[PDB]
Amino acid sequence: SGFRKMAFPSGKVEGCMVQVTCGTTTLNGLWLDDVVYCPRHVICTSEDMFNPNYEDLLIRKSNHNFLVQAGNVQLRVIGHSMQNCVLKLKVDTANPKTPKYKFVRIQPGQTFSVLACYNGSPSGVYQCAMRPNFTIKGSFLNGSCGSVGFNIDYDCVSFCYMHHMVLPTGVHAGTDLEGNFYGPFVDRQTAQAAGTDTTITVNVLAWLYAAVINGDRWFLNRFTTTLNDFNLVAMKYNYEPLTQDHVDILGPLSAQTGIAVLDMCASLKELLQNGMNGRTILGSALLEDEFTPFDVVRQCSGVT
Amino acid sequence: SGFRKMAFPSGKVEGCMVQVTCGTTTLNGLWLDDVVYCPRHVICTSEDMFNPNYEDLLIRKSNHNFLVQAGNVQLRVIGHSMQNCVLKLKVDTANPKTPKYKFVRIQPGQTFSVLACYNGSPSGVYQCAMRPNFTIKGSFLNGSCGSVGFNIDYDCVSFCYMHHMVLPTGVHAGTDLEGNFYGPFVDRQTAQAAGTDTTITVNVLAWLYAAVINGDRWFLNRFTTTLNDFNLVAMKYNYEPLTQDHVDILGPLSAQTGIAVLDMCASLKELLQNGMNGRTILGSALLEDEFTPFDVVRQCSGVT
Repeated sequence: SGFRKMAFPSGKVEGCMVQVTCGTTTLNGLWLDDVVYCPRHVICTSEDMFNPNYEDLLIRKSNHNFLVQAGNVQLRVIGHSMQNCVLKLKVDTANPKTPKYKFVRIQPGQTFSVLACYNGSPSGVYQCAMRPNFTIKGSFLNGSCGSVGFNIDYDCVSFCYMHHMVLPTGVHAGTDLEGNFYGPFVDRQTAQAAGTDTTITVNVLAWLYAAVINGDRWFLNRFTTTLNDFNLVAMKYNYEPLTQDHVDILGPLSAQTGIAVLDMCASLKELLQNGMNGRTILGSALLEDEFTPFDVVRQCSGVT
Repeated sequence: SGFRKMAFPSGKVEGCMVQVTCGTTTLNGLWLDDVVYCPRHVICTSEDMFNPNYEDLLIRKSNHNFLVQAGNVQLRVIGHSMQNCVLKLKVDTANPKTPKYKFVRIQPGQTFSVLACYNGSPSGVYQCAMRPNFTIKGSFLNGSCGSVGFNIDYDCVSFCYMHHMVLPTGVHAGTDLEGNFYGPFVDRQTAQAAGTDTTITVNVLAWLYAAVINGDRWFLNRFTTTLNDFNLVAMKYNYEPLTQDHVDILGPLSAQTGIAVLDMCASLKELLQNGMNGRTILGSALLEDEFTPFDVVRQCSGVT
């Protein structure tokens, strides 16, 4: 019973967070095997961030200029490289706590847990979605850079996100663990705009199915709709177009509730055109889009 | 920047979750030092749960009837006792992962993180408040009993909650780690009602201060109010009365924003009487009350 925005257990990732310090700048790094991953702008000052030539800045650095600290164990650096927007510091000590892990580049609309950190130490954990416009709505302060987002599948930690920048807009931008930014963003303090965000339609439908599973049915209607007629309504409300793949992905939920996807879409149509009329769905007065169909299945079936 | 409902890092608690199995029933237990804590109704069948005589049921059990499994390490039971509504199973192996920990009984309105589990394995983590009526709005399935709620202060895990029951109402009830229920609830499948819930007024004000810190100011007004006149409005809207202790607790936030508490209370008065008029505050269309003044300070200052 009940439905909550739920993060993955963060233990496996806590054992991997280290404090990285080049010069005056200190941010978080991710220590896996004998390599430490961190934002490359750790080698920058606030003055350099206006327009840094990263190659020229890194060439002034040597292994001994990088101070990695895992709690109390000071790691020794024996190699350094720049992969895209991340630094790869080779160290002498392999992390004894290295989990089974993968690096993955998620797609917009997918979710992941963020372990927010400061000075290599964990502060908290929260779930978030990669927005269609490749931003995330997180909670990051100065020095939280290097905090990572991840999913856990049984035994394996799939790292998918590393935090780099807070935009003037207040939204957050970052890279995969290969250092390739999500979205058009760059790691410098220049004027950067995110672009039009849209609502993740497939996730809203998943969350409506979640609401039915938990007893909230007041939005279920007799009407139905066509995938092409719904998308005419969605586009009006800046909802991402619903594809047939999305419909197929909702199949498991449609079967568990005996509600056809297109019947659920018709209910959403009504909600978009007329609103909630003061009611709530799963304790929310807005349509929630940070739950994937898999997030709903996971939480509604007790995946371990 | 940004404000999220944030759970504590759950690593320290993951290392403590074990699978407890008496007879057919299996639920989660908490393994600290050489003792395992779990709901006493693990010794019950669904038939016994109607009206169990727990003393008589436990007296039919011996140490060898309790199957504790920590991942793959099967612990040997060498003692068993009933403290209030929890069982204390003495085992031969001390948990090598036992953190510095305390048991605490929280007060209504305080928050804590829940590590939801199934079969002794962690599923996810989420933050929640002890409602004024001593329920919690969580996410629990069959077998999630024994999942625990906790806070972390620097090095110490303060365990404050263990999940026992899902009420017919859909809300969740549980005990402290001494086995004393929060609220009037009992561990049997009888008719139980939670009683009138109210909104945690001090938390809403904290969250309004959070909104100011993050750029949302559209609700700040010129008016002020009296503590006694505000509570006349609060009582009408089933908001808990605001005491002077609450005002003092908000002092740190009032200082960081230059907004007097009673000026913030006047803004809330307006929000309660006129609503949000379609606007949002920190991405929510309802007034949020699961953030304590300390939760806001923690997340707005990057506590590690």
